Amino acid sequence: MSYNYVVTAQKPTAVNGCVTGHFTSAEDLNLLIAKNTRLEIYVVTAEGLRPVKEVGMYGKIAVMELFRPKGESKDLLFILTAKYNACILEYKQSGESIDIITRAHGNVQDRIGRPSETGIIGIIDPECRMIGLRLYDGLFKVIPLDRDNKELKAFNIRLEELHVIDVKFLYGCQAPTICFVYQDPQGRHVKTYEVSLREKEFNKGPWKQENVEAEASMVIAVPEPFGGAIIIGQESITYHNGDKYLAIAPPIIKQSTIVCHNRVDPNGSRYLLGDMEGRLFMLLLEKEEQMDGTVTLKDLRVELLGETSIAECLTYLDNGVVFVGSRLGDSQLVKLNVDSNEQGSYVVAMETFTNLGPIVDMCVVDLERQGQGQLVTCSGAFKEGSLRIIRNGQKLHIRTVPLYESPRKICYQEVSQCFGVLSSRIEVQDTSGGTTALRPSASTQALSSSVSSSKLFSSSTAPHETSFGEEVEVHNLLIIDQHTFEVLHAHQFLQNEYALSLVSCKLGKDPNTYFIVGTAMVYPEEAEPKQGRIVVFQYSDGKLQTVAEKEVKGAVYSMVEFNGKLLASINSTVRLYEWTTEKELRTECNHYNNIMALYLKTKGDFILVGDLMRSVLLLAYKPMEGNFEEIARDFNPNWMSAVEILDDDNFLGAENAFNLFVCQKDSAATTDEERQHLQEVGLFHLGEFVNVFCHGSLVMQNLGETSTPTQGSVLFGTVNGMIGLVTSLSESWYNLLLDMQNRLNKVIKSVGKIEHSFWRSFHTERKTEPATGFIDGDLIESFLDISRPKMQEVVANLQYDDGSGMKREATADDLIKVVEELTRIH
Amino acid sequence: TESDWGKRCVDKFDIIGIIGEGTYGQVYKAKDKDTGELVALKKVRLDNEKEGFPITAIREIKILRQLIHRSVVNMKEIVTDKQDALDFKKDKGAFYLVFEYMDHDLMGLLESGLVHFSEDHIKSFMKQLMEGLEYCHKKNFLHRDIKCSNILLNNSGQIKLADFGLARLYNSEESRPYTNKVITLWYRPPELLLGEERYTPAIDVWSCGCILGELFTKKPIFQANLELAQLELISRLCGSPCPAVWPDVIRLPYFNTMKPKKQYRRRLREEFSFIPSAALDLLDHMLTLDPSKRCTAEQTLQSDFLKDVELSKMAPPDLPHWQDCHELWS
Amino acid sequence: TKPCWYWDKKDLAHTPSQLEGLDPATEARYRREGARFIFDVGTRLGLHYDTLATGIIYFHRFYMFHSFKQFPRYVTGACCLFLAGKVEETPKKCKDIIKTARSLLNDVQFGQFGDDPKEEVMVLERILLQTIKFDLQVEHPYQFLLKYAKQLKGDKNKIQKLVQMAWTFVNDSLCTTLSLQWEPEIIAVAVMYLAGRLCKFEIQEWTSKPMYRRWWEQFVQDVPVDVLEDICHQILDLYSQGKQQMPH
Repeated sequence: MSYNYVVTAQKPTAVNGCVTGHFTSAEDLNLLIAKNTRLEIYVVTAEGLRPVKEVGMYGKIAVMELFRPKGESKDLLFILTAKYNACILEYKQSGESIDIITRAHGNVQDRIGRPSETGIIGIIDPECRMIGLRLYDGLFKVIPLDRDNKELKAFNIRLEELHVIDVKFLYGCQAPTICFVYQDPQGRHVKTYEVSLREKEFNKGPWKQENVEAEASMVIAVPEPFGGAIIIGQESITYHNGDKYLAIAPPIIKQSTIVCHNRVDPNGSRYLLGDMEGRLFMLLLEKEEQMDGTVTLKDLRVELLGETSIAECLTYLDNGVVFVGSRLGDSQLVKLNVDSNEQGSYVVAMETFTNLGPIVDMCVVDLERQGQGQLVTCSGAFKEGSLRIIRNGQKLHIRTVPLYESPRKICYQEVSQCFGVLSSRIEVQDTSGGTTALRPSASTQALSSSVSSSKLFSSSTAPHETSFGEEVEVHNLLIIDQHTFEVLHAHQFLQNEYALSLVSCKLGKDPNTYFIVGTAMVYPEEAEPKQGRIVVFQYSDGKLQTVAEKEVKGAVYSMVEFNGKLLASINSTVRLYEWTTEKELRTECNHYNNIMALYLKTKGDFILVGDLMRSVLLLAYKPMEGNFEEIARDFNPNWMSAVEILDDDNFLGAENAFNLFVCQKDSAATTDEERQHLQEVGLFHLGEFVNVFCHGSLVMQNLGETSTPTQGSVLFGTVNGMIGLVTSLSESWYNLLLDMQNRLNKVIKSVGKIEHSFWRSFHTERKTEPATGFIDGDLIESFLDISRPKMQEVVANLQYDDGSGMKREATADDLIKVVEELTRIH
Repeated sequence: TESDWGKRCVDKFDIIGIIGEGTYGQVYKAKDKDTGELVALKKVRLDNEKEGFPITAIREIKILRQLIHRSVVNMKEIVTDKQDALDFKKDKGAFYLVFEYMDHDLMGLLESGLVHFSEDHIKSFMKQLMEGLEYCHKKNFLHRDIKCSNILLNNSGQIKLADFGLARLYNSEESRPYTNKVITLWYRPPELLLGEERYTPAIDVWSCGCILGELFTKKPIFQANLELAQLELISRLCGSPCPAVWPDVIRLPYFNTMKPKKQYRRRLREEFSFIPSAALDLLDHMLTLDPSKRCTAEQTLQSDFLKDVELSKMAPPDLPHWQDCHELWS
Repeated sequence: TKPCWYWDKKDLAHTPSQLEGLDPATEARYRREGARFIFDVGTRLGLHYDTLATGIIYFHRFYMFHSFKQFPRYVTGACCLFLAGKVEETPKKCKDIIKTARSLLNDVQFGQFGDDPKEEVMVLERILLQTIKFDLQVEHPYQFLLKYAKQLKGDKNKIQKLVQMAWTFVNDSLCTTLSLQWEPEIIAVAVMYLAGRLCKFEIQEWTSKPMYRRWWEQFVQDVPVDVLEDICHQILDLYSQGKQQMPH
């Protein structure tokens, strides 16, 4: 068996959702921000936001909504986790003591159902009569909000429309009514139903179906003065309400897909709209009052306000202040002005909240020679792309290098006092036949520049027609100085060539240190790339020289230096190249038993291969024979996102389901079959998507640092910006910390009453297993935050083992010391 | 000649790697040195010498040289390790069963989460599986181990049934005592949970119905670790075993012993309301408690869902590709 | 695709055994003894008639490729029965076959099994499988005797007498090389033909074509009387050589 420990070094920073309301008091204006597993509660001021409370939940926050049922003084909070843990929460404050109350809770998972393409949707009736949930295709789940439903019991209503895009409860209806866009073979349509709690079924809806734009994305329930709904698409915005129909199709929005919406005026007069290019619009409802005394919708107008970060959620607060919640870049507070500035913009940034964004890649480097180590991450996407340099100093200090294009891979080259960074920028097919970039960025702002002139694929004869307005990616290798972080050089790769892998190393007997890049020729027609390059660059005297190029028949997904040789994975193949005295790559040996060799790692003559669907394989280079040997494979199938070697026997993997697992050689030489089977001894639901594992630590090492019980250090970066740490334990230390977890879980009160053991259980759509071989260090480190009565309750009847004394009782002061040392690894 | 099996050496294949761990040996991917064809080699280890050549392999050699069907895996030949020269007693070299290499297995594709099935994809998949099963059943052979892992799939959309290690002949006229515990619990029929021991080819049909539902849900339908727990889950959806729906249930050994918590009513049509009507009717008939009322393989092929499916159009599933490695930023 | 398992009578003059100096009479005796050893061992163990026949067919085929002087017959027989049990799903443990083989064989005969009987048998399984070219599925005259008899309608008592007498001749033909000369379908017809002659029955009357005097042609196409007479002659030769007489 294997024993490991996992802690958070940086909590998730990306904003997954945000709502406003009156949650902490019926009087205050609240802003609740949801980061993965984290809920942040703020109070709105005239200066900005006053933080008041933050809680963690044992689940990914999928739904977050505020509502106030009749009889309540203030808003209540509904949250549903991605594992279908539902709960209703209340804020309660007694002087200085703030706590969160679980009013109702339960798990709403169905035994039989197909998870929907557009994900979990949760909405609440305007009269707060019921909670609507769209969890599975063809089913609509209703949790009625009666006071007796403390277990959140619910029923399903058969829904004929299997493929639903979005749904909202409508305002101004005699009965609870849902309006939703759905897709069938005839296109997309908008349709309404009435929801009857008494009959527990749908009844005919207030207005008929209308056919809508093929890419109708979002539904807006317009408030009582207007009523009805607005439908946002790629090209058009339409309003629907019985006999009334409007459509505005301004050319302004066709340029970029609109992803978020918010209501500015409670009466529905004004809405905010944001798009993937960071543009912020105002949607205006022009009123016309008739002599009847009725109010109708006369027309719709869209007005461009300015530019924000690419926002997952918008929420207007008060006055001119808007909170911009960003998942791909830094979040913001911005002020909307009535008068535009001299550039024509109505938007001026107030504050910027650090978001480590998607961490696509990262490396640890001793820039200042401190023996400490700093973490340089490839963070963000598109305009929010950045390099973030992170050091420990009690908070983490983070420096941001704006790139305005997507960073893909990073690798440090000490000889050149610089970093190599792969990046891609979006250009659009223009009337010249070529393409034009939407904005300047790192690859166009380099001091010196170069473009590949390779003739390898120049023969072509394969047609790829271009239509004006289509997007394409342009990939580059950036040379970036380690002190100024100034782009010294940008090399642009071939048209339709993607840069997938990057290493900096010396090869063979060649004393020169090279940047080596593996690429793939990506054409829309192809399912899997069938052409690619391995390119050897030398950065010398401010310019990048092409030293050699090797053509391959696939995508070079991963490369890693192997004892003076170059180890590269091309599609299914894993290949080892030698670097000749003629400065060309020469193939030594191949291994082909893969589906897609996405990831590679090396220790000694051993290789860890990560596959798209076949989990991880352990290869070995046989120098006596000049070839590879298969040592052991993990035959449990998993979809890999990243891998890492912990030691000669233990191997770490990350799943696309937000799970971690550890494989080990079965170390039983009885049969060859036992050795060739990698046994999954560690299983752990992380809750984050791991892109990059990286050996190293951020802690200061003066070497006077006490030797911690934990041995080894692997950092990992995630899509939501979370940075974590994996380290190993002895059997003695694992048992102590595991037994302590079971005690802590009985003592600590969970938000939503979610069982901790459930949360960390390995989870795919198909299976659920109890966690094994992993200590939730974030749980262990919470021992220091529980009250003294609880601490002593935890240590009761707790014994140590395999120590200086075989049996030794623990005190609350003893464990406080142990955990405090465990907090010093990050 | 092509028929003189057991003599050709495994030297004739370049071994690529081990695709899986089997029952009587490890399964290896390999390339034929002469033709270039990719094969899968099932290694047979007789070195144990407990009972010699494993019967599981004998069944697969005996049966798969009889069965010829596009939806039934074909054994190409049997090859051997370099045999010790004229000293058969010391010779402990193994034998390898040569099969056509198939790109994927359904379990691998489903477990990885890298396959999406449309209705038309499910039609092409089910029609091939039922045709393969009908061929086998028409030849009076039982598979007895139908699982997603035993359904191999090429990217073209061709399906083939594979593990015939537990397959045996069925005699209608004469009931024969068989092995009660044959199919894996998740795909095991209710009759065998109660221990019929004299089972019909309908056991294989129930398994294929479980697959039909799993293709629509992407999650296995009846997942339990204990035989009684399985009966409960099946009972909740298909209804509790009772004499009205299964007149002969009272003779089954464990009927009184193994009882569900309640006498649940059948809810299959309600819980699978999202499944198309043509398919839902097939599921109701395939997942019928009474094996004598459970539909046949032929009857599934003469169903509204599958009868008009044309195998010229195989409809490949939406399978693993290159952008599946990259995660979408928006 | 599939191998040829049928030889001509003339070809039996050139088996490995014959060419190592064994005369035709001796090989015939060694085959009867081995077949009957297989029959008796498996009968004591309670084995189905198909299981006995399959082992006997393996045995007969084996010694078309090997010599009786280099492969002791009783070891081969035990090995064939051991494999036959697994092929026909009537498995037995090798130790039980040895136990029964010891009960039925004298001390000299059991000396063939050497110092470790089980090992001598289990080791041979490899050569047996390669020799029979891994073609394990075998059909026997029994199923055709019954398939064809069911299509006869008439006096139940006369037809059952026909079947049992024919069934006995099938059991007796397992000691001969007829298994190596003629497909089982033909054997089943020949034994029906023989029993009819002995019981003075006219089988055509029981067929759907009562005026089709060559009644067997509807069961087995392209079989001349020449063949059925050759087979009948060979079966009755066994009875005449011994002291046993036709069952009647």
